[PDB]
Amino acid sequence: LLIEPARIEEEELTLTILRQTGGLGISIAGGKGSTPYKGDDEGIFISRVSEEGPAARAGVRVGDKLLEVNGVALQGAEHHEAVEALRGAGTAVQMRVWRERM
Amino acid sequence: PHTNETSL
Ligand SMILES: [Cl-]
Repeated sequence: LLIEPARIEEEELTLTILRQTGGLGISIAGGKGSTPYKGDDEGIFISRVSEEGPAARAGVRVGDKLLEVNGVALQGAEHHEAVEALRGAGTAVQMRVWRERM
Repeated sequence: PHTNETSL
């Protein structure tokens, strides 16, 4: 009958966040030794994005898996290590993220 | 058990 449309299964991005006083406006969840956010994945996922915050205006979304921040790779990283990587972030934060659809 | 969450 009819055909399925072209679909983007997964995606990798870079979103330059410009932290205005008050933080990035997001919450992270997961880490090596923590309860996975998706399946058994121990990555650093974005658990919230305060709308009209810095990270929202930049394109970040809930569930985006945080891979790298300003040249620092979060591969196998614990939670607090991803917390401290983002606390010395500076006024400009370039993250590499990963996503799924729906 | 271990459920972590941190505002930023
Ligand atoms: Cl922590």
